[PDB]
Amino acid sequence: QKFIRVGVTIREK
Repeated sequence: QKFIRVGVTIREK
């Protein structure tokens, strides 16, 4: 937002 999920997730945000 990139959601992507890696349960957990990671974003540059």
